[PDB]
Amino acid sequence: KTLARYLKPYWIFAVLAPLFMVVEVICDLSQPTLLARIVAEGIARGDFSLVLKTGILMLIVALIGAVGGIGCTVFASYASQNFGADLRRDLFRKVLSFSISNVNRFHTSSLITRLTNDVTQLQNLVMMLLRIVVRAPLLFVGGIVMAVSINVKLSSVLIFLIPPIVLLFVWLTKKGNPLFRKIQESTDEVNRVVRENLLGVRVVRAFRREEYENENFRKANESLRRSIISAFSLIVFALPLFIFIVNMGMIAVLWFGGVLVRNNQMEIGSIMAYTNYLMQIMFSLMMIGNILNFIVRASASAKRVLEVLNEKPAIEEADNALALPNVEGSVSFENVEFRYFENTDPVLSGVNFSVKPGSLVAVLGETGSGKSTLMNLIPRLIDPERGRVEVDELDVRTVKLKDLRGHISAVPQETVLFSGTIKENLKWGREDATDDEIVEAAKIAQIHDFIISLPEGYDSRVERGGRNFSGGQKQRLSIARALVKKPKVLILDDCTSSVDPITEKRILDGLKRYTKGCTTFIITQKIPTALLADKILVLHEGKVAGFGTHKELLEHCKPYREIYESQF
Amino acid sequence: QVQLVESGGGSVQAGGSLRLSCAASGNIHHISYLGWFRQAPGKEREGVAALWTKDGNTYYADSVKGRFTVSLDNAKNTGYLQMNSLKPEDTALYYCAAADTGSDTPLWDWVYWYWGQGTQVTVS
Amino acid sequence: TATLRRLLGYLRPHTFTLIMVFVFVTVSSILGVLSPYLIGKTIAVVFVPRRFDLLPRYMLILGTIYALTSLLFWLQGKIMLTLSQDVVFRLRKELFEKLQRVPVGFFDRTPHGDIISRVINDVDNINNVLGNSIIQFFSGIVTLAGAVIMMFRVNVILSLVTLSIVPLTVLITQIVSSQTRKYFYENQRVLGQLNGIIEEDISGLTVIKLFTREEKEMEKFDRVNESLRKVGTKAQIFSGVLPPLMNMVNNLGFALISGFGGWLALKDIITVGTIATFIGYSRQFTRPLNELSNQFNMIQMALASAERIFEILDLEEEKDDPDAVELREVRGEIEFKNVWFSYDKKKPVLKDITFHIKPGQKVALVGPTGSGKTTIVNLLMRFYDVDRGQILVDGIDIRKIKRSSLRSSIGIVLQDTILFSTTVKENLKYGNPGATDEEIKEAAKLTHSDHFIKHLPEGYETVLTDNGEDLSQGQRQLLAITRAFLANPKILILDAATSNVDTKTEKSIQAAMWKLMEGKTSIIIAHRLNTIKNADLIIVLRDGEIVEMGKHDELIQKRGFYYELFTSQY
Ligand SMILES: Nc1ncnc2c1ncn2[C@@H]1O[C@H](COP(=O)(O)OP(=O)(O)OP(=O)(O)O)[C@@H](O)[C@H]1O
Ligand SMILES: Nc1ncnc2c1ncn2[C@@H]1O[C@H](COP(=O)(O)OP(=O)(O)OP(=O)(O)O)[C@@H](O)[C@H]1O
Ligand SMILES: [Mg+2]
Ligand SMILES: [Mg+2]
Repeated sequence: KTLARYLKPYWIFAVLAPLFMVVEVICDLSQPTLLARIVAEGIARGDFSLVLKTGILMLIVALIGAVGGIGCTVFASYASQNFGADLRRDLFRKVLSFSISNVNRFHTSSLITRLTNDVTQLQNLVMMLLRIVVRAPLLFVGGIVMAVSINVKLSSVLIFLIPPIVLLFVWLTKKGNPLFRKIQESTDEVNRVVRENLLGVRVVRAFRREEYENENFRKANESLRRSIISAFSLIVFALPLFIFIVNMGMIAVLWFGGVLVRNNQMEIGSIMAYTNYLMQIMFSLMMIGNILNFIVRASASAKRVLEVLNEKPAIEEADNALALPNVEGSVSFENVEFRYFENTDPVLSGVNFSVKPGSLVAVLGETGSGKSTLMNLIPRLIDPERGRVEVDELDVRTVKLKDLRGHISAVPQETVLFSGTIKENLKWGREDATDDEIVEAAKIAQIHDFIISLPEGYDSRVERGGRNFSGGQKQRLSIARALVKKPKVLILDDCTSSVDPITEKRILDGLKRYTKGCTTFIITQKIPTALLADKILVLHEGKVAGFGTHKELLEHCKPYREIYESQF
Repeated sequence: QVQLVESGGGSVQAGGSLRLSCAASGNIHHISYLGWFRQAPGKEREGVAALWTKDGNTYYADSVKGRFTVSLDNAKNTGYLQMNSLKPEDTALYYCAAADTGSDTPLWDWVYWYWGQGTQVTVS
Repeated sequence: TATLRRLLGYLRPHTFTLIMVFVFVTVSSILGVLSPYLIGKTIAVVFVPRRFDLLPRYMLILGTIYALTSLLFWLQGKIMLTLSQDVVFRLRKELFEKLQRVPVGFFDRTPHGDIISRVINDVDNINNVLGNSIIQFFSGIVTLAGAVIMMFRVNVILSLVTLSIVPLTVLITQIVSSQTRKYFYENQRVLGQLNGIIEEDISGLTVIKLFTREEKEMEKFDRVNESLRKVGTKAQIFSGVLPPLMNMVNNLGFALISGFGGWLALKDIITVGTIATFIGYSRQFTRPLNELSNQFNMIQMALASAERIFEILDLEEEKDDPDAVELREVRGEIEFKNVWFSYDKKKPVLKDITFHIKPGQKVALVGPTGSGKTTIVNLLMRFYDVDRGQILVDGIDIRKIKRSSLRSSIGIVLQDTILFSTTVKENLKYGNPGATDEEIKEAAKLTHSDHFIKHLPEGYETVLTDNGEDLSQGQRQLLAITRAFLANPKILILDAATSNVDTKTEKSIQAAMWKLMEGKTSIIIAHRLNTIKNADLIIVLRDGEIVEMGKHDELIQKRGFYYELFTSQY
């Protein structure tokens, strides 16, 4: 019902396409009568004046039929393709609104199918309907009208053959629909196998599991073709079985008609014409079965498409969400308790601290403390189970997301770049950024020297994920990307993990010189880089272990000392 | 050099009968078609009756059906059209047409065609 | 036609079964013309003479015809459905197997979404050349041959007139079909572009959300989506423009045979009834002629997609030397001799890289960001081949050692950790599937991986998310280190293995790691110089050149570029 609205703005073409089919149909039904008039009346009588009179008329009705035929094809192609194009963009808009927990429900590989293959199946149904939505019922009603006109009593057996027909296209609905869903579910698996192989080909080659992956694919490819043959066997059996009952209708007409002529209720000349219009009823009945064969395939795709559109994202903006045009950088955590899953233990628990605006806070702790998780709460990527996160003494939930995320820039622990140019990738932060502004951010990130050394400069090609750059190269590009946005709150998750000590110093001392006033959070595994900060936040086993100066932590915080001893 | 002479056209009251003769003179080899057409003082060319000598089938107008009958005399070389129970609706100038097929005609080139004269038939 | 010959080649292992399909469809075609003949006969034999005593016999004969016709249609479909899916299965198998042979360089430059599209969306499109498409072609050619023989049986002269209108139908098919293939090939390549965007955006959604690029990515999508709507409409219009156009052509043929037929009747050759009979016989010839011509316009969808399938199948794949040797009794004699390398093949990355490593030695490879440390390693794994120079493993050239044996002797913990969406046990079992549950549990305990693995809801049987993102960045590296150690290679590479692993855990593993590293040659790339200072040899790199080489204490007192790197740490 919701999917029907996607065709509403293209209703002009949606009503013209079946209307133009009628124009063709009336012209093709006129063909036997117009070709009879040119020979039996024109040629037979001999008058050359009637030969051309009917001759010009038949060529004109063929031209009206051609214009009507091409018109129907054009208007049906418009409304169906536009239905799909609008649904594809409205689905991708919903996919963009999703959190990672929403993308984890409908597996990444399945969503690709839902936005391409599932749309195509719904698009083709609209295309199929547009051409024969009025052609099939009018030829069926018009056909039975011609059967009743000849003989009403003989038309009584035409009612008797409907029960096995209705019992057959209902069997095709109940058994059919879940089987076409299994094909679309099997395409998600072949998508998953080909996706994981493309995104991790180096691991496959290095561990020589190439034969293992071919078997991993063969198991998915066989399961796919088995799902196809199992759902299409349901049609290769029903269609000839239907055709049989259809042809049995002729025998039912000849037998009962024989009884009628024997009892003188039907004429001998009447049976000759009845045979022709009976085949027309049967041919039109096949079209009503064909739409049901397309409906059962589209119904499985419609369920898959609708559940994506009906999925509410984990993070949603409030109705009374206050707009934040200007921020100071007052990050506060009020007894924050977080869990990734209900069954698991709390990832973060009893987290209560406040950060001064403009101050630099060094985040430290052992692997799996919750440093990356604690940071993700600030740009509202995740929300806590108990307690609240605040920016400028305001609960992050009660603030507009575009406004809040606009003032918070981040450098993720696992740096991911996008396909395009270096200039485009840096403008990801601020789109209104000047050429001097992007160069300044790259100069602070020490990546500027490399970008200029390239033949294309800032317009140099960037591959998917930034695979055409070194470890610390794409890392330095991510720093330059966040800097461009000009934040009030900056988050740096192991900022220089893949960067050498010399370049590390140039970036760190460079940031302290130009990120003055911005509240900077720096996750680090190094004590010398941590000493640069105004205050040091230390996490251990989920809970906050310490918060304060270097001296305070060396004398009170046990895990900070453990981290200090491991280096000095 | 084939010419068609038309004779037998006069005033006949409604429900009456009148026969029309169409004499053909010349170097006639074999007649394949024989036709009769009526022309009103403001109409082009119509179609009343036709005869095909190969099968003998007669094709008439929708209004005629079982009224007018077309025939041809082989030895006399004259076409005929008998009109029975004449209604005043068919008051027009009646004409004749005859198609002849000569000995050895080319692969794609057709033979000849010959028209009548025209005689007025008035029915009131 | 070149692509058609290749696509038709996939039908060759099904030749005999396709002959049966043709035998069954020809019987269905002769029964399809026998059925209205018998209905016509029943009226003239039992209804016209009013002798209904014969009716049960004729009805039984007609009933058996319909029973046979329906059973043949079922049989045609049942064998064709399995036959078609075996071809589609072979094409999907052929593509995946090919990618496993194709070089790594291709996957980095070409979008993954386009490759995913070519495997599912493009192979699904070669189905309109299989199944009922073969049945309709088989039925079409028999009806056409069966009609043309009946036409000349009626009148030869008129049959030449109906055959002279055929070149016009062939010409309009040739114009339409060429345009259909033009727009359909474009439709499938724009589809791959759109599939590339959806694929990349989903795998990086967090970054799109963090930089509020949701709208800018939507307008990026809308550019390709509008292009797909534009060419998709053009392809759909050209696909079904031929049937109403052919009805216009048929009418010109009907008018021409009415004129020719009328001419022959006036020449005493035929009668008026013969013209009315020939129009009936021409209808049984035009029907399959238009059906076969429309089928030719429809197979353009499969032909355009077949090009996109074959494009992947004709890529210059990674091939081993014809006289390549297998490395037996590996010790670890690694050597580089005046090696030069460039990725873009314009600006050099590595310049005259030459060094020797004796077996057993734990060698360190340090240098600045973009020096070419990962490049040295990627050449040793033979993912890329040297421009000018020689790499010698156990005294044999890398090009002479088979890839199967080389990658079995050498293990790698890549700079970017890539995990799989399976159990923790299966992720660690990768590389060495013949590893006992005890061996996996002992290896995880050594790298301090076992602690967080036990904390999971199913332990080692806990199913991980895509790339294992349901763990901390450092925890993912610990799993990568365990997987490489479980593989037990004679040569091990630890390229930035502890980037996100804290110094406290890094110190704890190093002590237990040495026992599992001794008697094995290893190359350790690290920016955390304080860990690699214990190495037997330290290769200092800068701007793709080896500047300094030797031991830690020797390089420190030298006060060189290594000293500048080590001092910069504090
Ligand atoms: N997406 C996730 N789903 C489930 N558990 C997660 C997820 N991300 C992290 N965890 C778990 O939460 C805990 C802490 O998470 P986090 O990634 O923030 O660690 P961390 O302190 O940043 O460590 P590191 O420095 O190694 O990255 C770990 O036990 C980790 O396995
Ligand atoms: N796939 C690739 N395509 C193109 N250029 C590449 C590719 N991989 C690496 N490069 C380039 O090669 C050079 C050196 O790469 P490499 O990864 O080996 O450096 P690195 O010494 O390991 O530095 P880092 O420690 O920061 O990773 C860089 O200029 C980088 O852009
Ligand atoms: Mg982290
Ligand atoms: Mg590297």
